[PDB]
Amino acid sequence: DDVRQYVVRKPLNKEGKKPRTKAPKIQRLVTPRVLQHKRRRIALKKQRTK
RNA sequence: UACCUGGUUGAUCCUGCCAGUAGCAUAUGCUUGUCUCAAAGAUUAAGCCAUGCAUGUCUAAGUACGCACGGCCGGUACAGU
Repeated sequence: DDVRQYVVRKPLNKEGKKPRTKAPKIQRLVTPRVLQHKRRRIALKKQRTK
């Protein structure tokens, strides 16, 4: 399942500005950038053996 | 700049020390217009200390749900300060 969309949201209300909602940055999500760092980590091992 | 002078006797020649003469660095007295440098609670007590200051620190790159401030609307991890 997708871990996004199920994340809890916090509503903001005050007399001045419009309503808003907040949610946190997620800390173990395995995005494409995490996978890209894992690929270079093993490309450096191959280069040293050559 | 490798230098001496007064003082023992009625007078002389010596020994020998006292006093004078020049510099240096601590205190102290009288006196003082301009201008460039600049030592300064060591000496006695490593004695006793009111008050203030004398050591802090963030980048594109460890952790941002602070309505704290904010956008054109939306969290697509999640904007931005």
